[PDB]
This record gives sequence, C-alpha cells and structure tokens, in this order.
Amino acid sequence: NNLRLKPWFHWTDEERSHAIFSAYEKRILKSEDLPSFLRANRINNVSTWVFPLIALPLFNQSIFKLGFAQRILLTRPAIEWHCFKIATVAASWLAWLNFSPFYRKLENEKEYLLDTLESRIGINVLDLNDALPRWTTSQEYNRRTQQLYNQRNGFFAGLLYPQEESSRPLVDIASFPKNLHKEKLTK
Amino acid sequence: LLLYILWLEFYQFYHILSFYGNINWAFDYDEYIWTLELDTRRTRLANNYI
Amino acid sequence: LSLINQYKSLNLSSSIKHNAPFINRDLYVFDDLFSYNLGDITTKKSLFND
Amino acid sequence: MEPFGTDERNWTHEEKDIITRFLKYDKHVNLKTAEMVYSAEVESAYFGKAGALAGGVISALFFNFPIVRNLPIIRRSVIGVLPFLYCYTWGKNTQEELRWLKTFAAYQRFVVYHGQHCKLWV
Amino acid sequence: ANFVIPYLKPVADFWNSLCIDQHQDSLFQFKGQTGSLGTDWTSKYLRSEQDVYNHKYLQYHKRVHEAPELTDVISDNVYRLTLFAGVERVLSVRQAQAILKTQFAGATENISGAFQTVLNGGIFRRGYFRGALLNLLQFCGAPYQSLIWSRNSGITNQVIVSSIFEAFFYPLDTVKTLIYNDVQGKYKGAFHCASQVVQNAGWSRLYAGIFQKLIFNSALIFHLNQVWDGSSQQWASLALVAAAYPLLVLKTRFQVAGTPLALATSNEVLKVNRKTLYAGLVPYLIFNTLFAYEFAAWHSSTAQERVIGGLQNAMKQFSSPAAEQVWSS
Amino acid sequence: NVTGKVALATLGALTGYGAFYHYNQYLNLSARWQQIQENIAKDQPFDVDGFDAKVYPWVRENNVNDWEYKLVKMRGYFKDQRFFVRRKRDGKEGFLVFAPFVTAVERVNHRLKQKDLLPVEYSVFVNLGWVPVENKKDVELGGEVCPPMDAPTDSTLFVNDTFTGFNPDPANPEDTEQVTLTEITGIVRRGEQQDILARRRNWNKEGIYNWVDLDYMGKIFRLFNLDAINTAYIERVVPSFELYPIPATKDTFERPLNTPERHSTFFNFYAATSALSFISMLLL
Repeated sequence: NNLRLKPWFHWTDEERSHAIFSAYEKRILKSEDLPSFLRANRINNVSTWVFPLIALPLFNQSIFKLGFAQRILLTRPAIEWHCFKIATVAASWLAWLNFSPFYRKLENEKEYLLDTLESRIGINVLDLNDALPRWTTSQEYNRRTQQLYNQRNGFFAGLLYPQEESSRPLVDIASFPKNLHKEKLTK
Repeated sequence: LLLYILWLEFYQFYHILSFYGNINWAFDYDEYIWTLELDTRRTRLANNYI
Repeated sequence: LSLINQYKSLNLSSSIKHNAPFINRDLYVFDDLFSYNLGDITTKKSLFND
Repeated sequence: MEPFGTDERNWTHEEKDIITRFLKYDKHVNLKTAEMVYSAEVESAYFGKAGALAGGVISALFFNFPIVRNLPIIRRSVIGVLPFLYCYTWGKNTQEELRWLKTFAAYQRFVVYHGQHCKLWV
Repeated sequence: ANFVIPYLKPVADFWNSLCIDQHQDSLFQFKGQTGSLGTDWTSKYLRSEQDVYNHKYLQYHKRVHEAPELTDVISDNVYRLTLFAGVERVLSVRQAQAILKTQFAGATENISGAFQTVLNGGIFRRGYFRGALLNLLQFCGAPYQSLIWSRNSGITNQVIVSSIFEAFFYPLDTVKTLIYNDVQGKYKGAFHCASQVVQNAGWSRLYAGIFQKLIFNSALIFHLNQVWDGSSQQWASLALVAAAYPLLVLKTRFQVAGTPLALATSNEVLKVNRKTLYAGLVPYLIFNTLFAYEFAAWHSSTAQERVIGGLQNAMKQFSSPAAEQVWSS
Repeated sequence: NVTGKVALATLGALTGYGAFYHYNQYLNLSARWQQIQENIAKDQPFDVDGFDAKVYPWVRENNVNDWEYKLVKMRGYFKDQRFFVRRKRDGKEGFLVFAPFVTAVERVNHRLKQKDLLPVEYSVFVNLGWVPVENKKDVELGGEVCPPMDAPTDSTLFVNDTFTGFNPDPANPEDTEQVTLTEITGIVRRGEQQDILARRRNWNKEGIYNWVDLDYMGKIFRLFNLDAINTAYIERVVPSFELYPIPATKDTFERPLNTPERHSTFFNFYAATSALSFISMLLL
C-alpha cells in the first residue's frame, strides 16, 4: 500500500542478503526462487569490477579532452594529471556503486524474495535476521547463497553436501520434548 | 614458587567464594526432568568469619 | 550381553504338564466319563476352581 | 561408621569400589546421594583420557626435541616417554581424586541421612 | 569468534570426542520423555554405564559373525600401522643388517644400530615413516582379504587362504622390504623401485623369499591362534616361532640380496654366518607380543568364549554389595 | 616404459582380483536371494506373542542373520511420531516411513492411586512403507496404519496379559489401562550402515537422512529398549495389494544395498579394467 512498513524496512543490504541466505539454507526458500535473483547478483558483480574499465577510455574521449582537463595536463606535473584522472574515475565509480541500474535490479530481486518469505512464514520473517559479522558483506552472503545453490542443484548432493529435501521427523511440537527449558537448566 | 602459591591461594579463595551459592539438582518426578536450583546457605558463623 | 543364556526355556506349559501333580490331560476318558445337563453353551466358557 | 584416627587403615581400592557400588545401586540411599555418585562418575572420566592424550602429544613432540633428537635410541626413548608417563599419571590421579572426593561426600551424606555417626544429630 | 574460533573449535571438538564418552554424551543430549519410563537422566546414565561392555560385545559380535570391514580391522590393529609402523622397518633392517652396509655408516650390528639407521633419515618419509603407506597397503591386501575369504575357519583353512593371498600379494612385500632398506634413498617410491628391479633383474626377482614367508606365516598363524584361545601352548608356539624366525631372516636377505642395497648376492645369502640367523628374534617377539595381530574373524570357539566370558564377568558389578537377601522379592 | 608395464600389471592384478571377488559375491547373493524369495513365498508368518513380544527372538538369541527377511506377525499400538529416510523405490524419489510399535507394556507402579507413573514401553521400529517426495506432506501424524484387531471371543482373555501387559478389552473399566491393539505382519530386516560412496550419508543436525540409523532413531524418539531397537526392524508387508505410505508387498519390499545387480556392475567394471590393462601391457 506504500504506507505499510514492511518488517525489513530498516534492514541493511547485508541483513537482507543474510536473511535470504538463511531462508535458503533452512529450506524455507526453494531452489526455484533463486535463479532470477542469483542471475541479477552475478550481473551486479560484473557491473562493479568492469565499470572503471568501461569508464577509462570513455573519459579519455569525453572529459579528459575538455578545457579544464587539458589545462591541468599542460600546466601541472604528470603526477597531478594522474591524480586528477584517478580521482575523477574513483568519484564516477562511487557514484555508479551508489546509483547503478543493476544494483537497483538486485535490490528489487531481494525485495521480491523477502516478500515471498513474508507470504510464507508471515511476521516470522524477522526471525531470519541476526547480529551479522562486521566485515561480512552483502556480496559475500550472495556468494554463499550461490555456493549453496551450486552444491544442492548439482553433483555431490547427498554425497558431500546435504540435500535440499528435508527428512525431519513428523512429531507434534506442542508435546514433543524440547532441549531448552523456559527458565532453568535441565539434564 | 610465587606463581605456584598464587594458584593454590586462588583455588582455595575461589572455592570459599563458591560456597555461598547453593546450586543443586532437583528431580521433578511429574516431568521426569532434572532442574538446576539456586539457593542460599546457612552455616556456623565461625566459618563466615574465617 | 546379558541375554546370552539367561532364558533357556520359554514354554511354561510343557514344564507344567511334565511336572505338576495332576493326572495326564490327554486321556480319552475325559470326554464321556460323567453325564451333565449343560443346557446350551454358545460361548467359550471356562471353569474356575476351589 | 569407618574407624577414625591416625593408626587406622586408609581406604583401600577394594573398599572404595565396594562403597561406590553400594552408593550407586543400593536402596536405603536417597536419590540425591546416588545422583551425586553418578555425577562423580560422569565428570571424572574426562581427565584420565585427557591426561593420556596430552601426554602422548607432548611425548611425540619431546621425542624430537633439540637434545633428545640426537640421543641414542634407549636414552631418547626414555626421555621421550617421560612426559607421557607424567601426564598419564596426572590424568589418572586427578580422575581418581575427583571421583573419590565426590563419592566420599555422598557417603557422608548417606551416613548423616541414616544417623550412623555418633556426635552428629539434628 | 569470526576468524579464530571457527578453526580452533573443531580441534577442541575432536579432543573432546577422543576424551569424552561419545555414546553417553549423545544419550544425554536427548533429555525428555515421550510416553515411556526410563528416559530421564538417571536411567540414561545407568544404561550408558552398562552400555560400555555391551558395545564391546556388539563390536566383537560384528567382527566374528558379520562380514569383516577394513576399518574395523585397521582400528583393531591401529598401533601396528599408525604409531609403531616404523618398528616394522626397524625389524626389517635388523633382519637384513648382516649384508646391508649399515655397519659402515654410523651404526652397530644390533637393534640399536637398526633403530639409529632408521631414525637417521628423520621422522618422516625418508626416516621412521618410510614405507608406512606401503605397510598399510600390504595389511589391507594380504591379511584383510585372507580374513574376508576365510571368516570362520579352522587353523588349516586359515593357513591355506593366507598362503594363497601372501603368494598373490608378495611383490608388494618385496617392494616394501626394498624401500625399508635403502638408507641413501635411491628409490623414489614403490613404482620406481619395482620398475628398477624388473628392468635390472626381471619380473621373477620380486618373489625372492616367497616360500620362506609362507612357512613362517603358517607358524605365526598357529602361534596367533594359540594366543587367542589363551591355551597353555602359548610358550610352545613362541618356541616354534623362534625356531621359524630364521626363515623370516632369510626371506628379508633374499629380498634385498641382488640389489645394490646389499653386499651379498643371492647365492651368498646362505653363506652368511650362522650366528646371524636369529638377527632380530627378541625384538620381533617383544613387538609381536605387545602389538600382535588381532583378527577377531579368525577367533576360534575358545577365543570367542574367553572374550565373551570376560565381558560377562565385567558385567557382574552392577549390583549393590550390601543387598539384603529377602524372603519375598 | 618398464614403469608403465609394472603399473599396468599391478592395476590388472588388482582389478582382476576385484572382479573375481565381486563375481563370487554375486553368485552367493543370487543364491541367498532365491532362498529368501522361496521362503517369503511360503508365507508362514511367525507369531510374536507372549514373551517373544517383550524381548524378541532376534534380540534374545542375537541372531538377526538367521531372522533376516523373515516373516513375522505382531500386535501393538503405533506411536504418533514418524521418521522419514530418503530412498528411491522403482526409480523415483521418495521417503521410507518408520513408526514406533509398542509390542509390550510394563507397569511398575504400586502407588496406583497416589502416583500415575508412565509405563515402560517396549517398542520396535516398523517401516510403514514408501511415500514419494511430493506426498510427504500427506503423511498424517498418528494415522491408522492397520485396522484395529478384532476383540477375542474368550471372556477370560479380557485381562492384562502376563508378559505383554496388553488388555484386549474395547471397554476397559481401568481407563489408564485402555489400549487399542492393531496386528501387523512384516519381515524382519537388519539396520543399515553408513556408506558415503553409496550416497547413504545422513546429516542429523540438518534433518537429512539417507540410511536407517536405528540408534539415532531410537534416541530421538525417546524410546526405551534402545538395544532391541538397534538390533533390527520390521518392514510391514501387505498380503497382495498395496494411501500414503504405500506398504511393501511380497514382491516390492525394499532391496538391500548389496545386490547381485550391483555386484555384477562392479564385476563388469573391474573385468573391463583388467582386460584393458592387459591389452595395454601387451601393446607396450
């Protein structure tokens, strides 16, 4: 409705990626929901480490031949020219990273997966979030999801890696004994 | 030798401070489960002074 | 490990028949030795003692 | 119940084992005392294995120590196995001591439970 | 917790698995009941303390009756193959020491000399653990397959099957013996040594002492069967093995004879001094007495009865010493 | 050259020995399977009643190989929990369904009015059948595997049994001793073992199970007679016709891992490898 706050309205990119990875690992998300998102993920990676390359000659034809750039080139040492070129390319790279069409597509795919999760488990989608490690990134969690997809949807499934189909026992969780007591320690 | 004496004294000191929380196991025959119960302790006052 | 030779025999009936102080139960005289009016017996009836 | 004094005989291994198996399985023993002996048995078992394994690792390292590695085989073997023997003995002694201290606590609890100590009453 | 514990914690888990009773710990993990009595902590502890000897009995039952498994046999004889695998090389060097030039490189003609010759190379591939993988392969080949094809057999059938399989796998034994005795490390591996022997002496040179090995294996099998049964004939079998040991010494000398590893050619192996026939008798007997082969498949009725009776006697401790003899119970 | 010849000879010898071993195992397994099929087609189930229902004959004598694939019949009440093991039947993916089956109940409480003690239940694992991965959600908790056994016609049989402790009384005055007995017939089969190369490996933490681990199945369900559970399990076999799980019949009971087909495939592979090694050695 655009006025209802989704449960993940405050999550960061790392938190969203970890939620998707945990949902897939816990067999809440099937391998049939990933192939689009995963694809976008790969494109996003190519959209990150290729842009400076794509931006290196283009500027040489568009920006670095302008009057200000030529003035810098002709009236300043070669090291300052290198500094100007590197600073311009790095600023363009940062702007691309913040505002990239493929980054937007990846975020949309993650949002669709989170919407599917909310449609499946309801408000318990918030239970997929945790206190993530500080230096683990959204790309790292996406790569872990891709690795899990390759393990499950490929060879060695059932030999080296757990299968995607769960075989958990059928019990009544209301009456089945639990490991943790409500307040005390039990043995 | 001082390190050895330090470990021995710390071991005894830790035991003494561990006296004052009575932690026991209680069996619940209705639930057939053991639980960890915490309680206070009563002892002769000379023990507390020493 | 404890069941290796713990249960030698399982049939109480054979030991009862070969050792109890009662006359052999396979005798053919027990069919028409005495005469009773038993009426109609449409269900398996068992006799109790003493 | 046990005699007390300097001249008295210390608990022998057979007596300790008999008392342990009495406290574990006999009736006339409350559930708490038996649970104490059971917890003694469970926790003590780690230390014998831990001592033996740590001694094995340390002896494997010591068999190649800078001076040990250049000794004749008999001296090298003795010096290499010394750490294993020391740590194995430490593990066994610690296991026995922990288990018997908890078992003797359970025995004292049983004696007080059945009032079998003179000069002890509620 | 993010960079070190993910690597340190598995080591601690392995240490605890080696130290803590795994069956009892796993039993304690499932705390609760689902309609049955005896699933509380006390009953689980009691059955776990009775489950040690039951598990020993079940392992022995699997070894005796069911088809043998390589892992079970290896774990049954783990000390011969993993830790003291270099003692096999020491014994081989001692047996072949009479013609092996080791007396001319910092070693004497005794067990200490063989130990130092083995340990001079190091503690690894060039030293103590040289041929250890070949030893493991030989154990997986000859004795394990002999157990597989004669599971519950009399001593004669055991000897027949073992002789057949030792004859089939003998070239591996020759290669292992040659790899044991190259102090200078001429051979880079089993395949390289076999190739050199075949190229320089032909295929038939891999069967130098096969008959001596077969006869000594017959004697050793008889001794092992007498040991497993616990009979009083253990000393007679030890005397028989002591008498047959020169066959093993001659086997090793014939195996290493023609190669450049030895001073004496094959025709000169029987010209060696007679006093050297019992080269490593006492060390070999001590090593086999300490870590002898444990083939529970080949255990006879007496051995099975002895083991199971020992377990049953060990199961008699689970009762109160001060148990009242009650009239009604 | 010479090294290649030596390697080829060693490989040929090893593969020829492997082929010979697999051929002999194939012959033995085919003979035993023919014997098993004949015995099953005889169809004379062994009634497990009385003392045999408390401690089972394959537990008491510890001879499961003498009782393997063996027709038995036993009565009791299934427990609610179900266990799923990943398996393929007739070339399609599915799950084997196991349920606890209480064949004897023991009551050890003498303070009946003061205390309501839980009974000591002796149970065995029964393989109810096979359900495909699509219909695993169609297996119901506490479902009716078999219709309950008919009430006996002898009025003296309505008391608690001496050994099993079961009362075949539909209207029992003792409410706490009221039991419903269903009678199943199946074949005794032994438990399975781990074989990673056979893709029979189970991750207990993740809930993925590929082989029948009777020890873990007994521990997780908090069952009592863990040893008598680990010894073997009974695979339920319906008489002639087999909705979920689909029970096994006299011709479609779950095949063991070691099969004559498997050993024939191994023999063919090893014989081909040995022949190729010898051909290459001859060429060189």
